[PDB]
Amino acid sequence: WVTPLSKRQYLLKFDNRGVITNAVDCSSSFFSEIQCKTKSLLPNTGVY
Amino acid sequence: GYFPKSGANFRDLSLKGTTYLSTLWYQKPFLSDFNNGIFSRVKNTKLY
Amino acid sequence: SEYGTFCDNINSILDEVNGLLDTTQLHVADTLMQGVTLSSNLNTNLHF
Amino acid sequence: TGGSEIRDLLCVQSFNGIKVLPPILSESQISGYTTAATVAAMFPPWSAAAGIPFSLNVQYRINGLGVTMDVLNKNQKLIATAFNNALLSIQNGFSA
Amino acid sequence: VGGLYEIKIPTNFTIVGQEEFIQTNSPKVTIDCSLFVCSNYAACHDLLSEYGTFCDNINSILDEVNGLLDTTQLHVADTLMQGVTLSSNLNTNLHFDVDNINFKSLVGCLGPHCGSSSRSFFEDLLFDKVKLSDVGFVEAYNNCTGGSEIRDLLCVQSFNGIKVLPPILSESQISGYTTAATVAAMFPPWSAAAGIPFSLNVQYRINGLGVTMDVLNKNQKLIATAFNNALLSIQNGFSAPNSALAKIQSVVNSNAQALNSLLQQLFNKFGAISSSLQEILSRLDPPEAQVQIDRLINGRLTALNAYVSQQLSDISLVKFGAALAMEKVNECVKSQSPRINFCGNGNHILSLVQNAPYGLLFMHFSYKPISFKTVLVSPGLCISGDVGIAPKQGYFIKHNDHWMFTGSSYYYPEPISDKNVVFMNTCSVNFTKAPLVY
Amino acid sequence: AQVQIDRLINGRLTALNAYVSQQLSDISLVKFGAALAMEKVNECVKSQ
Amino acid sequence: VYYNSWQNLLYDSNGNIIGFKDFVTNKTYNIFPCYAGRVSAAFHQNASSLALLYRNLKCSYVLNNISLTTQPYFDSYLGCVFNADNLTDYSVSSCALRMGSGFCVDYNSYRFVTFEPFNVSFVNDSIES
Ligand SMILES: *[C@@H]1O[C@H](CO)[C@@H](O[C@@H]2O[C@H](CO)[C@@H](O[C@@H]3O[C@H](CO)[C@@H](O)[C@H](O)[C@@H]3O)[C@H](O)[C@H]2NC(C)=O)[C@H](O)[C@H]1NC(C)=O
Ligand SMILES: *[C@@H]1O[C@H](CO)[C@@H](O[C@@H]2O[C@H](CO)[C@@H](O)[C@H](O)[C@H]2NC(C)=O)[C@H](O)[C@H]1NC(C)=O
Ligand SMILES: *[C@@H]1O[C@H](CO)[C@@H](O[C@@H]2O[C@H](CO)[C@@H](O)[C@H](O)[C@H]2NC(C)=O)[C@H](O)[C@H]1NC(C)=O
Ligand SMILES: *[C@@H]1O[C@H](CO)[C@@H](O)[C@H](O)[C@H]1NC(C)=O
Ligand SMILES: *[C@@H]1O[C@H](CO)[C@@H](O)[C@H](O)[C@H]1NC(C)=O
Ligand SMILES: *[C@@H]1O[C@H](CO)[C@@H](O)[C@H](O)[C@H]1NC(C)=O
Ligand SMILES: *[C@@H]1O[C@H](CO)[C@@H](O)[C@H](O)[C@H]1NC(C)=O
Repeated sequence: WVTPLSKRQYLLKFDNRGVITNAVDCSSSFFSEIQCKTKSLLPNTGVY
Repeated sequence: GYFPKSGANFRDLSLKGTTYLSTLWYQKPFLSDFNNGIFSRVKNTKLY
Repeated sequence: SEYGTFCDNINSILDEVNGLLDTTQLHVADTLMQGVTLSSNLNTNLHF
Repeated sequence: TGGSEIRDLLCVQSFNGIKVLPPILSESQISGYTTAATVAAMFPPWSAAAGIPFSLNVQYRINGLGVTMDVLNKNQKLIATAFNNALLSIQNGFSA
Repeated sequence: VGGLYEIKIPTNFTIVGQEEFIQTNSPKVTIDCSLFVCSNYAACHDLLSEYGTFCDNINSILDEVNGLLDTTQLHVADTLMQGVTLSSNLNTNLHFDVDNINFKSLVGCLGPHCGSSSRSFFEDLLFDKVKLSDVGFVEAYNNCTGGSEIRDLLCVQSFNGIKVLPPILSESQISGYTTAATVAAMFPPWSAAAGIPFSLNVQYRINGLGVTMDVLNKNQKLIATAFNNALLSIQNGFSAPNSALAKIQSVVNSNAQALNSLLQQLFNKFGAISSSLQEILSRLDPPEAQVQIDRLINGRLTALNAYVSQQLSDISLVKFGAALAMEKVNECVKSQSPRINFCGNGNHILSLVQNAPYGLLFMHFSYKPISFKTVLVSPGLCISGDVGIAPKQGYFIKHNDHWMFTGSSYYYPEPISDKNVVFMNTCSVNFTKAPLVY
Repeated sequence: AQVQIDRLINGRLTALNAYVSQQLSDISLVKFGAALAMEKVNECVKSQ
Repeated sequence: VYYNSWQNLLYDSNGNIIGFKDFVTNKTYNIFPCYAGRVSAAFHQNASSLALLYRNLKCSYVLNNISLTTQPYFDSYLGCVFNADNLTDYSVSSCALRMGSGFCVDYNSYRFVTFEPFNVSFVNDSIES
């Protein structure tokens, strides 16, 4: 399986042992934008 | 960084033959533009 | 983007201000409705 | 987005990221609450008028200023007419 | 129908308690502008000195703001202590309940022999749910040189010149003042309770709502038990998602958020090659390092001016809140002003005050109807020689085919008399005719 | 273009901070006005 | 335990270095900032010296790691106090040099004393009927 790379901004989450457990492509979707704005994988309940 | 676009597609570019080679296998869309780069997900085919 | 948190601060202060207005409008409406008891027979098309 | 030839400044402000949002309660809801608070003085249980008829509340309030009860309960029609004339004077005074 | 209207009059009642936190204070933030803008770097302190008074202006505004908070805290404490007279025989280790009403949880240690233990059980229960009170900040900063592997943001803020100072009066002193103001209603001379026993003051306040004294002075045990049950319900209510406790935590959270945003301003580049003075001064010589450092100085000084302008705006709201809290101490706790919804919602009986992190917590007690009777009432009667009578805090009712009075807040038919009547030399129209009365 | 755009960014961010500081000041007066209006509803309309 | 074979530096969310592994010895260290802070100096116009408060610092830390001085010192609730007599048992009803938490500096030398601006009025009457 092959997909193109490009220069993009990601949110990255590192666990307590330094493994990347999750990531978010900030411009990929509206929910991805809320996640990057709040720097969290599960944003608080609210209107953004 | 150089990351995939989330929600874009991977293409499965692997080809398996037995005896004959198709001349279409050595043209677009298989022969592909590199641009900035590529991300690959590769199945390790564990034979016995 | 190299000015970082400046736009985040502007958005955060305006969201606080607008939340103060919303909370104030609720407290005014609560003050108007406090203790109001009406008859279910009341119909302002005939009683005025 | 109506396609009009009119160049409203509110549209130009909104396209430059400046926009006024509506309040969480509409002015129609608030006018419902002020209507309810007003009729709460008209009819029993008179919950906004100290638990008595509005005309008696008006009469007792005027009496509290140092006006004898005798002229108030004798002139009740004149007092009610003065009251609703004052209300009409406020409404008409918005046209000035 | 005829001269009478249908009204629901209460036939039974209880006392309900409602909490109200009012903010009267805020964390005293102090900034060292020189340490915040330039850290330890001499090449930056040189350039910052060519900006002249900007750090002097930032320090002067924050010193004025913090002086306004200090003056406000003194005026609140003065308001709590105003007029309070206590017996020197009073000992809260033995004297904690009167007339079947229990105040043990609202009263701390009284007098200096017990030290800083003057916080009440109620105030203890309220303070234990808020980490960053005044003593909370003092302990957090005490731990910054403890060598702990825990990287507290309060330590990082303080090392960047952002620190919260303690208030001029400790919360333990304020808790002593709220304790003294509470016991001033409990025992003679009753200096906070109009000079009469607390239970009689409660009884007269309920009677003032239109409840006959005859039910009150026979139900005195039921009223006292309703009162202390309401107080227990207020205490238990802090274990739930309480709106007063939420408001108190929001004071700490909004402060911690503002300080955190001000610290994050150090890491912005403001269009310079880096946000670190260490990196600039290890990459460039003075002629170009000056150009980069000057961008950081303008960015950081702009962030301080923005934070100062927000702080001035917020402390205006803190002064407004403290002025309201002093007005409630005067007109709800120390006395009962004739203002309907001022001391909380509904039929307000009486109010009490306890200390709280950055404010005061008021308990408002209200007369709450439990059940109702629909009855036919007359707002007035025309009697004898067309003399008019109107009821005081009540209604005229037909009972047993006889005209009788009842209080408006509790259904209890009692005989009509000059004690419960307003006379008029002429009866109004639509007063019910009753020639047989008096 | 960076040197010019950075002057526009500083001008526009300075204008937003000024407008924010004015808005906070005005909303303090709106809260004061609403507190007075609730006091008049309670002490003039619902009671005397 | 978190350093893999290609990794030697530990970073925080802001991009400060907060730890490292030494390339030669493979030993691992956390990095902490050196202490920084102000001195709260109380001054009276009738005095020849300052009373100094090192907020939240114990006097052993001030003397060992910041500076030695000839002045007398003690550990108050607020931190190490220099050139003032510990008199928190004493109390004053007015104070020009307010330090916080009901503590005041007073000047005759300097004294460190409690600030108690308000009193209850006391009467010796019986509480009981
Ligand atoms: C009227 O005067 C009497 C006598 O001075 C007062 O009675 C006393 O009231 C207290 C409650 O405030 C009673 O305390 C109770 O003691 C029992 C243990 O005996 C305990 O289980 C209860 O929880 C409560 O603490 C006290 O016993 C009682 N003393 C007497 C001799 O009756 C009364 O409070 C005064 N006021 C009124 C409105 O009656
Ligand atoms: C420090 O750690 C490095 C990395 O593990 C050690 O270097 C490796 O040592 C093993 C065993 O001798 C070799 O098989 C590897 O080829 C070495 N190199 C690498 C890049 O892995 C090194 O010996 C350690 N030194 C000390 C003093 O502890
Ligand atoms: C500062 O002075 C105060 C007041 O004299 C000291 O506090 C007393 O200390 C003794 C011994 O621990 C206790 O028995 C007293 O009960 C304390 N009184 C109070 C009001 O707390 C304090 O220990 C002194 N501190 C230093 C470092 O000198
Ligand atoms: C009033 O209500 C309480 C609680 O429901 C009840 O215990 C009491 O018996 C009631 N009294 C009357 C007179 O209804
Ligand atoms: C301060 O440090 C001590 C010892 O590590 C610890 O017991 C205490 O809970 C800490 N308090 C705070 C607020 O960090
Ligand atoms: C307060 O009480 C103490 C102890 O009796 C006394 O020393 C002090 O002078 C009093 N101050 C005031 C203002 O009453
Ligand atoms: C109360 O104080 C006064 C004045 O010192 C004194 O005359 C009186 O005897 C005292 N009474 C008691 C019970 O201490």
